This record gives sequence, structure tokens and C-alpha cells, in this order.
Amino acid sequence: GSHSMRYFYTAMSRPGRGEPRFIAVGYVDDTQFVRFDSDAASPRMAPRAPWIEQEGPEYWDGETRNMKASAQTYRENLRTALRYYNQSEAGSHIIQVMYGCDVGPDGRLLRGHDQSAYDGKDYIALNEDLSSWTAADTAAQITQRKWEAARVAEQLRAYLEGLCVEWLRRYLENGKETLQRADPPKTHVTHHPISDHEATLRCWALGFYPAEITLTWQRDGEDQTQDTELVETRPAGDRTFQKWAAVVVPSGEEQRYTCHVQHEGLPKPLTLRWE
Amino acid sequence: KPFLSAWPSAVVPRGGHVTLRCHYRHRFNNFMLYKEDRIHIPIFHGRIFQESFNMSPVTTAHAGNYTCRGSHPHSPTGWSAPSNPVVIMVTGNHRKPSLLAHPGPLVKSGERVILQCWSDIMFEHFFLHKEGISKDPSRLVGQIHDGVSKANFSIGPMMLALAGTYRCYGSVTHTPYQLSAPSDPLDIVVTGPYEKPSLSAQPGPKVQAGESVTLSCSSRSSYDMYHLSREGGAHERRLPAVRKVNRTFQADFPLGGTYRCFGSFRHSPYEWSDPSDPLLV
Amino acid sequence: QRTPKIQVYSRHPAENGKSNFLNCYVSGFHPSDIEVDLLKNGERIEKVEHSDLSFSKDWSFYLLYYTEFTPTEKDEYACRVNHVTLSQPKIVKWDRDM
Amino acid sequence: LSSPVTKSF
Repeated sequence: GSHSMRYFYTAMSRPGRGEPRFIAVGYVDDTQFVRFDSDAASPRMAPRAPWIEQEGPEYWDGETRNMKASAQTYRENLRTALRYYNQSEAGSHIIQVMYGCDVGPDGRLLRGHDQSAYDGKDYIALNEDLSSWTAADTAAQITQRKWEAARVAEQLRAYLEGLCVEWLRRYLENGKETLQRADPPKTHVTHHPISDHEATLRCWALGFYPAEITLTWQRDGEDQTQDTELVETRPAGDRTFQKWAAVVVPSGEEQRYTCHVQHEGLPKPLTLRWE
Repeated sequence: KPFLSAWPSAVVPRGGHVTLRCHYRHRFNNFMLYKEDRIHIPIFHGRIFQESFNMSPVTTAHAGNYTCRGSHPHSPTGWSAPSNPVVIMVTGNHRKPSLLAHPGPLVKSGERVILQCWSDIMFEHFFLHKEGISKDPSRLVGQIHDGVSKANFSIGPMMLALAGTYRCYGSVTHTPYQLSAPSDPLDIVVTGPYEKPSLSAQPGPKVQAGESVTLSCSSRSSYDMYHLSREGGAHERRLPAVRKVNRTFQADFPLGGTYRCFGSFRHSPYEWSDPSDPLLV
Repeated sequence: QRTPKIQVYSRHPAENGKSNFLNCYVSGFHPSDIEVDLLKNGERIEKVEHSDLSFSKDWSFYLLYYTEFTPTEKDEYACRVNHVTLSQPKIVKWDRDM
Repeated sequence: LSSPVTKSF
């Protein structure tokens, strides 16, 4: 604990370039484990992590049927959205959905999520109580009224309390030695002159999992959170991540600078310095 | 290979218009077209289309099965692999057939319906086509029996995507891409799972000519419109819902027969609520 | 509409003559169509794969493009990205220190 | 496991 499961759907129209497309991916924490893509010749839900591969045929068949139905539903939703926004049928549009559950150390539900977007902006979201909606605009308010009349929130709440948690628990067990074993970052500091008065100090963290990490620069103990260049955390391609933090320092003052690394794989936080 | 498409529809009436677009290497220009029997023989004496091909007005000569190839200069052959095939079907060439739903056009969510096309003309094939969709029409061979040809299209489990206005067409032997005039249309509506409204009569369901009676459709659900249907098979009446002081949503239809009402929402005409309980007037 | 952020980097610390993976991570873009090539000396590498399309909490998309490669002193690698938000392709060189 | 709940707009 704590852990999460999330599914992400992208449904896109593209008149004249292709058939509408629906892609779904599933994650446990920062690890992707399934995918479905409607463009595939024979679309199926398929494994994207080794620990799900030995799941039986009934799992794959069921998930495949579910994804096919969701794809149909979201293609139609794109049409509906065109009417809601009085948009032409020539333009390309995107619906995105992310949903899932967070659980604690004890495997019990902490929080449920269900959010949808249209053309990259909030469209409609299930509230924290899992029994009511927040609609972002008048179109979405139409969707809200339908979902209230159809008791959708009750069904989704039932999913989030039941299957979502139960299956997340199963996957965390199936993949225990990867999903529940933090990999500490391997760290180092590099030094690169800028002028004959200034230099860059770069603090590196590589090969860590999960993605959550904190890199800070201090100068005699004061965070330079205002004067730090921080790159976005990036995937290594092997289910580990990388990040660095850089700070520009006056020449000959390198020693008052310290890099502080915080990650769950580390016994104690690291304090590094260049030499 | 390129992506070939027909716009706005591959099913198109004579006299109408349809444009073929050949999308390849992130552009829509420089392509050739081919029809199914002559596959390596480009049509129009190898015309190299500089942009989308607009066929307008549409004639029967436009009906056919097309693929395109896009230009590819710095490659072994001058051109790409063949695209997906697009079949342009031209309508309006025979008397229209008839289309009916069994048991009816109002279809409960998750259930199935049969759309039967039939004609006293011998059509070798029947085509079923939902209005506005780029879905290729469904095709079935006609079955001959007792002086009619006919086909049964099974639709469902019913969802919004299956709901809408349908027409059917026949084609005759040797001109398979030439379709009849369309049948009269059928609106196939999905009902549910939205909660059923309440139906009532004011002052009541007992009326004697000539006094006024208004039927009211009401719900706690925020329906935008109500539909009043009489089993006697007059096309449903529709009225906007009005929000009341106690927060219900209601429409009043001022007017015998057995009635039901359904709610629906803005911009969403082919999905209705579960039906109210019946009311006898 | 959101233009892509781009990072180019290796899976493991680079060592000339040692098999490795070259990565181009594109993120923060919207809409989803995007073209990404890894270039070797200005020239497109052919056998490049990518991750399944996904997105962040702010709804912007991200993809990782990657190829197996063995680095050398002379060879210069880069990532070339085009998107609707860009008038011209953006090109980012692989610098072993970034 | 993915959600079996239909989300029709």
C-alpha cells in the first residue's frame, strides 16, 4: 500500500483519414498490463506485462467482449457530441476517459475515480461520493441528466467497490516481485562548465520504480526550488524511470550545493555532492 | 496502403453527389482509381486525380467497387499498394420495396428486432441502411416465396448505436451496385434504461364529446421532451418538458384510446425512457 | 491545442560499442496524432517501436518511441517530431549528458 | 479488470 488501478480510453474520429478508433490501456500503479486497439485486424484485449500472461482464456475473452462493446458505445458518443456542440461532421474530435480505484496497504478501497473529457477539456466526472456527477458545461449537463435517469452512478459505484478492488488485489499478488518491490534510483552528479564564471550541476536518478521521486538542490541547506531546472520524469523502456535536476552555480562554489534524493526504494534519503 | 473514403455517403442517390478521397502519406492529392474487375487498369484512362474526386451529379455509371493508389515517386513502382475497397451504391433505379419491424419499431434496450424488407419485384439482394451512418449497408440474399422476395435483418442487442432511421433497398441480378428507390423510412427507437414517467389525465380519463381533456406526462427525472403515443397508431405527439415548483418535469398534451408516454433528451431523438404504465382514455 | 515536449536519451548509460536502447519520449501534446522519427546522422531509423497511447491527468498524451542501438563516437542521433501545433518539425539531438 | 458499465453520452 498504497496502490491504484486505472484504465485510460481514447476514442477519436478522423473523417477521411481512417475509421473512428478506440484504444484502451490498463495500469497498476505505474505499470501498464493490458491494451486494446480497435485498429488491429482482429482486436483483442492483450497482455502488456508478463504477470498477466498466465491469466486464463475466460479473462481474455471476457475483456475482449467488453472492449468491443465500449468501442461501439464511444464511437456513437462521438456522434452525439457533434450534435451537442453543433459541430460539423468533417472535423476530428477526441473523447478521453480515465477510471479506477485506489486501495490502502490493507487492500481496502481508499478512493474511486471516473472522469471524461472532450477535445482535451473536462467534460464530466464522478464525484468523490461515487453517487453524483460534476458536468463541466451544458452539453455535459445533458449527459448528466441521462446518467441520473439511468442510475449509472450506482452501477459504477458497484464496480469501484467490488471488481475494481478485488482484481487490483489479485494483480498486485500476481506481480508481487515487480509491483510491490520498489527499485531505488542509482544516482550521480555531473558538472558542466557554462562560462569561465558559471557551471551546471546536474543530479541524476536512474532505474527507479515506482515513478514517484523527489530531487532537490540545496545551497547551505536552503532549497533552490526556485532556481532548479527539473526535467519531467521519463520511462527507461524497461519499466523503470529516470529523472534529473539541474542548478546553475557560480564557479568555485560547487561545495555549498547538495542534491537530495527521496524514493521508497531508498532506506534513507540520499545527499550527494559533486567532487 | 492509402485510406479510401466516400463522402458524405457511399450509398448515394442518382442525381446526388459523392466524393472519393484517397488519403496517403498524410495528404489527399495525386492518386489513381481502379474498379474491382479491371484491377490493374486505372479508370478514366489512368487519370491522375489531383484532389478528391467529386462525382456530381451522380449517374449509374458511378456505381461500383473502387480502390485507389497513391503516388510514390522514390520507390520501386511509381505507386502505393491498393487501398481498402469502397463500394459506391447508387439508389433510385427500381420501384421501392417495403420495410417493416417485428414486432415493432420501439425496441427495448438489450433486446432484438427483425427488420423485414420485401417486394413483389424479384430482387436478388436486399440492403438495409441506417440514415447518416458510414456503416456499409447490411446485405442479404432475397428469398423467393409466394410471389414475393424478402429478407429478414436481425438487429440487436438494442443500443443507441443501433437506433435511428432505416431504409431498405433491393438490387437485381446483373447490376448489384444499382439500388432501388429507398423504402419508406422506419424510425427504430431504443427504450430504456431511463426510468419510466407517470401518465395522467386532467380532469380525468373519462370524457364525453365535446369537453376538453389534457394528458400529462411527468417525471422526477429531467427529461427535456415527452412523447405521447396512442396504441391506435397515430404518430406520437411531442412536447417540451416544463419544470414545476415541486421539481418534477412535465408536459401537458391537450386533446379515445390507450396511451403511454416516454421521456427523451435534447439532441437525442432515438433513445426514449422505459414506457409509462398504460392509461385508458 | 498543445505542442509536444520532447526528450531523447538512452535506456542505460551510453558506452561506445555496447548494445543499448535509444529513446524519444514525447509528452504534453494534444491532439493525439503525431509523427516521431529517430534519426541516425539525419537519416530515419527503420525498426522503431512505440508504447501504447496513453495520457496524463491534464489529458495531454504521451508516447515513448524506442529502438535497439549500439552507440559510437561518430554517429549523431536525434528525434524529429511533427504535430498540428507545429509549423515546422522540431528536432532534438541526443546529448549523452541530458 | 475493465468496467462493464456502459457510458452512453
